[PDB]
Amino acid sequence: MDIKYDVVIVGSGPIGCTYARELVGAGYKVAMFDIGEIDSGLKIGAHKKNTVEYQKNIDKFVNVIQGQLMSVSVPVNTLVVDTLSPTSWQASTFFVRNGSNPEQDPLRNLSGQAVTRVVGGMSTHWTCATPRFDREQRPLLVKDDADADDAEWDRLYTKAESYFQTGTDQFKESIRHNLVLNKLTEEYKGQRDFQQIPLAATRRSPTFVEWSSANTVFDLQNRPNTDAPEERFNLFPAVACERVVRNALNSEIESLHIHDLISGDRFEIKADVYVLTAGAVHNTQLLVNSGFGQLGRPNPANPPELLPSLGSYITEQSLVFCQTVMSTELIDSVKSDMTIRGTPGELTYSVTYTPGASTNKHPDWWNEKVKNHMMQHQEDPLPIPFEDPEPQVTTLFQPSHPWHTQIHRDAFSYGAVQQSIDSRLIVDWRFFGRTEPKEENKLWFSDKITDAYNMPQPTFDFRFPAGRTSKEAEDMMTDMCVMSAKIGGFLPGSLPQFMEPGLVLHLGGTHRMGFDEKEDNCCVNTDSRVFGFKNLFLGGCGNIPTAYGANPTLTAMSLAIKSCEYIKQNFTPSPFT
Amino acid sequence: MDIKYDVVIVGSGPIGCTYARELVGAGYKVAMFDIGEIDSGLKIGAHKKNTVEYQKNIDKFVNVIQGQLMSVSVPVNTLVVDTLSPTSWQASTFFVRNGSNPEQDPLRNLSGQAVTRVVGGMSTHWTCATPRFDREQRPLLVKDDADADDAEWDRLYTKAESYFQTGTDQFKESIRHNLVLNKLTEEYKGQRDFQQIPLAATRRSPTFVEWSSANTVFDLQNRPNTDAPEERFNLFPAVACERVVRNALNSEIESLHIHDLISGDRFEIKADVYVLTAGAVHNTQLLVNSGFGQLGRPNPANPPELLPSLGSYITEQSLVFCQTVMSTELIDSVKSDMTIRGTPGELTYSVTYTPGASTNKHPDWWNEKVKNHMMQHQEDPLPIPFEDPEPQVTTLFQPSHPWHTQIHRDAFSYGAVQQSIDSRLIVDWRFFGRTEPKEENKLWFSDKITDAYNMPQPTFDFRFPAGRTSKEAEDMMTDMCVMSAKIGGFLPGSLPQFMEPGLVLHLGGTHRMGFDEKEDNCCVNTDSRVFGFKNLFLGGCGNIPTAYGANPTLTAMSLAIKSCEYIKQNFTPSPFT
Amino acid sequence: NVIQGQLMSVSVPVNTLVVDTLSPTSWQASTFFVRNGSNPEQDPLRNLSGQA
Amino acid sequence: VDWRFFGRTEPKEENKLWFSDKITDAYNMPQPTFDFRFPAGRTSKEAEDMMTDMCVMSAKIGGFLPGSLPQFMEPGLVLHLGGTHRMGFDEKEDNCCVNTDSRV
Ligand SMILES: *Cc1cc2c(cc1C)nc1c(=O)[nH]c(=O)nc-1n2C[C@H](O)[C@H](O)[C@H](O)COP(=O)(O)OP(=O)(O)OC[C@H]1O[C@@H](n2cnc3c(N)ncnc32)[C@H](O)[C@@H]1O
Ligand SMILES: *Cc1cc2c(cc1C)nc1c(=O)[nH]c(=O)nc-1n2C[C@H](O)[C@H](O)[C@H](O)COP(=O)(O)OP(=O)(O)OC[C@H]1O[C@@H](n2cnc3c(N)ncnc32)[C@H](O)[C@@H]1O
Repeated sequence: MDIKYDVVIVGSGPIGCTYARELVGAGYKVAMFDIGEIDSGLKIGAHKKNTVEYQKNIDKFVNVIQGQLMSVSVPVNTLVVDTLSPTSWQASTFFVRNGSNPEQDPLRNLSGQAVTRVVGGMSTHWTCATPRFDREQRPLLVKDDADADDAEWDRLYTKAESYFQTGTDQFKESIRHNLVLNKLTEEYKGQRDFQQIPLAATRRSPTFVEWSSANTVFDLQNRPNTDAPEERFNLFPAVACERVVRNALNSEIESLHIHDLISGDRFEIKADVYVLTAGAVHNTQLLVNSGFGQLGRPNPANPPELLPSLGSYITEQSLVFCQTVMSTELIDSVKSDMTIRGTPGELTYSVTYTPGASTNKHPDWWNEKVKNHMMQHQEDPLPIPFEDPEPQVTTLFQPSHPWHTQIHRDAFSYGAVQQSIDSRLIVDWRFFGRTEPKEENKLWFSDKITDAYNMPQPTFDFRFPAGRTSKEAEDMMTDMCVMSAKIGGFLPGSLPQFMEPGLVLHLGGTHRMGFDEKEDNCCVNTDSRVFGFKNLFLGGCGNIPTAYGANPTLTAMSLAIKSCEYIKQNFTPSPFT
Repeated sequence: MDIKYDVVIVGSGPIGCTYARELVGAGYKVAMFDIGEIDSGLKIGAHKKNTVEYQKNIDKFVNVIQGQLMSVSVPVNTLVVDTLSPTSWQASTFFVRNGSNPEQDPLRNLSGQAVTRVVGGMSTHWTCATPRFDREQRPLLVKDDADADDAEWDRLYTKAESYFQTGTDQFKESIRHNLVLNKLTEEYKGQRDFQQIPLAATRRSPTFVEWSSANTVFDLQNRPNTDAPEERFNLFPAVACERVVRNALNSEIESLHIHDLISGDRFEIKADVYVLTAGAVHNTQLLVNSGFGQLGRPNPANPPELLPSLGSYITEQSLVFCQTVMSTELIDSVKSDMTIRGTPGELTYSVTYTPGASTNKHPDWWNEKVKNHMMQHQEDPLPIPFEDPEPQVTTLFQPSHPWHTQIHRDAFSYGAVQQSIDSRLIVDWRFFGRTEPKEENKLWFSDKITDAYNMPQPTFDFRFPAGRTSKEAEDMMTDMCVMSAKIGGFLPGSLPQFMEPGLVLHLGGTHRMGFDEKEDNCCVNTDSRVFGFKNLFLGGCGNIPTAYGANPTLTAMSLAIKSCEYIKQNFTPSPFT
Repeated sequence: NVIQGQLMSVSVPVNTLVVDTLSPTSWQASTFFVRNGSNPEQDPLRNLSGQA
Repeated sequence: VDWRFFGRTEPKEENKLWFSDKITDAYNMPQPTFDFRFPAGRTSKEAEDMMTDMCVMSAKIGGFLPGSLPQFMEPGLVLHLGGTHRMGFDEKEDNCCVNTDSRV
């Protein structure tokens, strides 16, 4: 292991991989460190649901997700257990137990917020939804020129869509998808538009979708190698990056202090450029542990020397959720073009349609699928083929409905009573609200309590702001109740509800971007460079300073691409030696 | 891809890897197929709990286990959901839904039986307990010579323990471990012996234990390689092995038919030797798909041509479980040697002991750990150090207590109310009973219903036998209640209970061993060779024909070692040319 | 049910259960205040919670 | 079959029923408050021995019904509260409130 690199990247999630793809491919000698380890098969950092076993039983994948989410801040537990035996040891107080954080006010938390420490970060389990932000959700890249701003965003998004292999066509011939899409299109004719959720994925077969991940962006293989003989890249897993060392003038980073978790050794690693892509919480922790912002409980009478906005203006989306069970009317519509003769299971049972007839309400391919299912499976009471893919429907955020929507299926933990309902009938509804950035909403770090890696313990001070955020969040729940009813009634056990704050994991604004440090209350400029520092960049959702409803990864990636362009103009790659 | 080898092995679990280690090492050209894929990191087939992240947060590992256990047979669901909206499509019958098996009687099932399809099989997540069977639980290898039989078992188990890196010392300096060990030792003085559970694991540091797996046994890297330039081995993941082809005389296997799940291609693989190590359920399924035993619901009027005992005499252990919260008496005993002056948090707080003093209850190393925890963490009300390892205690099966015992901790999902209890206080209790082999207890395969891989669907017909099995099961429950009370009272929410049948996953006897096919109602001989067939061997817990309570893997491995000795004496490795 | 309808708990400590899935528009407490006949004198770990 | 085993609790001065001077109940009376723990020593040992005895004795009749596994009940759910105004021969010597005629 060398002492000296051109570029060091902290974190191997999709944003770290965006920096790696750009900088490795432009000839820089790059090292990337991740506190977590390789565990996605031979494709390093790839999507864990791309195994044949998970494509066959998607519902088991929820356990993979839960297995790699570690709660950020867990308040001291105050549950009374008063049925212990009189011989068991019993507390006299609610003391600090089981990794809980005594700094945490349980009523001002993001209890759902969690982090993932594996190579490839959260992109080894994510849902892969990559919509663009419209103007109202999107940070400015060009001031006082809307057309140049639009064109810069379109350029960046288009490259990012390339890196993720985003597409809107992978579910085009699913009967359920089209059944839902067409009904909502009709119901909202001239009011709202519906389309497929943009998904980072490529269909390989009618029963296999290769979901994208960090690996799609950059394969994380050491270079040079055979396919890439001129490139230079080393990945170091199980390495905790602990701090960047500031020079006395606060104008440059001099090294990156690391702790090898296998060997136990500590090093100082030196590079021309330091990139932090450790996620929205862990970028902030690393910065704070390096003397940026303020350690300990916020004190507005003792302002921090550096980046006073760091860890303020934090945003997290409101999320509402329910599931539905498809209406009788919709289910009967699936077989509207069929002529049915006889009795199921008998010899003279016949299901037929006339292909191409003008009276047919469905296309030939749909009718063929339905006829074959009904004919080959006469014991089954539903017209939807067993292997029909799930719906993947959205109407994107607009000013008259300012929430993102997903009307679809992902991995779900059904209760035994719910497993009673045929899976083909079930549709998930998830509406995501935007949250106004407010100075009082903070992520801070204890000066006494430490986490499992002996770093200052993250603590939230968060409430959904009064005013627009709150009114919109409740209007959003109503909208889901109204819209979902057009498809079917709620599934018992999955009734309309707000999710635990932060369970969405779309945390933003912890190290937010803007044009001017003071005027825009921010930490990085539009090249993602830390103000004042020549050689320190941050990537990820923590850069996004706006109120957004849509899934933010694609936007973070777009910013990271722009960041790499600055880097490419301002730093010279070492010569191949 | 070659289609010709000396030895082909179906399954990459620890039993498949026992054959690979032996036969690759003896110079055979070996191929191994697994229907599952590589996903344990760069160490192929290794234990998934070996990451730093799981060493720090062990309770999250329960999710990893659940994500790779697929239920074998789920009966048709009859739960009534009668609060759907009137508009939702609603069933008139409890029709076949959601992969359920209409052949399965819900009251004669092993509902908790599940399989894992991943490289390394279940040894990627297992608890690593590897006790030997005493005579009463163990199949005979030598008839009418108890001493020779003991000597042969000792030789085999010794080699098996070396392969797994079994030890009884990895937890010797845990305070919690010794606290429990010494108390049970005292309480049962003269009546029962206690020791550490024998574990397949190597301690690397005070906070890291490297758990063994299939990888420990055999590293599963393609050979030849730098480290083994004269060996020959190829692993082929995502390949469903479907049938072995019998010759007309039923004396030899002629090929293995396989299905590549990625490409969709089918091949006939040729070998001199065919080894089936697909697990107790799937070995049986592959054999039945190949014309052994009987397909469909058992029909005694229509005897199977081959291996009529295949799928009969199946055994599964009864399992009782509770948790306890350590007694005040035991907790106070942890600090019995301490002198405490003043009160915690203050300046004059002192905790001291006298090293080597003859009136001390505890060794110096224990007193020093207690002393330092209490002095450095004066806010904490317990004398047990935060990183103190868990107990790993057993009293092994004996005639006067015919069940295996584990008094320990492994992966567990605590309810929010239980998370209220400090984890240092909690001990898990699991006692495993032996189940008599009975002809009527059967694993059979449907001739109409198929599973997720289009293979005949497994169906159980099982009840715990009346008589000794049942009486001993209830006596075991009582023994757990009596013995756990000596350590502490039950933890609310983990009260003494039988676990769902088969959730233990120690299924045996599906393709059982004996001396004589007819007289011993069995499928393989003591070399694990299928009767009548020169070149077909079965490995795994399915071979074990006895009633056993101890964890069976180490025993199955020992049988596979003996099987390899036969193969090495009867088959010649091809010339490495 | 007859029994439960005429058993009134003697001393119920202040409730500290966290409900954090209220809608943002709903009135939300800042503290665990004295609510619903709870007794702030009561140490929840030194109670007879079942006494009625 | 239901199994209920009831243990005896040593009377200890520190175990108290008292009444708030500020909080009031539904009848506007001083709010009762407990300060109670099962005493260490004999009470606690017997309680746990009692649990074990129920596990051993019940097994002779049948195994446990799932959902009604052996458990201690919430303290006081039993409603056999005693000693709040206790009898004895001598007020000071026997730490008591009424005599053997139940007279205060
Ligand atoms: C979990 C989740 C997330 C998710 C989702 C569904 C689930 C269940 N669905 C999404 C969706 O459909 N659309 C979308 O845009 N995002 C979705 N997500 C969130 C998404 O996965 C994240 O936004 C994205 O992965 C963030 O990428 P980024 O690269 O910034 O961060 P990361 O993936 O968390 O990776 C961070 C890496 O850093 C390592 N780390 C952390 N601390 C350190 C230190 N100190 N030293 C070295 N490395 C560190 C972590 O191990 C991690 O690998
Ligand atoms: C899950 C589990 C298991 C377990 C345990 C705790 C848990 C939660 N604790 C144990 C303990 O402490 N002590 C012990 O002895 N065992 C414990 N176990 C059970 C143990 O893991 C199993 O007994 C053991 O792994 C069995 O090994 P074996 O090699 O015989 O079988 P396997 O691990 O199931 O691997 C089978 C492989 O075969 C592949 N397969 C299945 N079907 C096919 C087909 N048709 N074609 C090709 N390959 C096939 C599977 O994918 C699997 O990988």
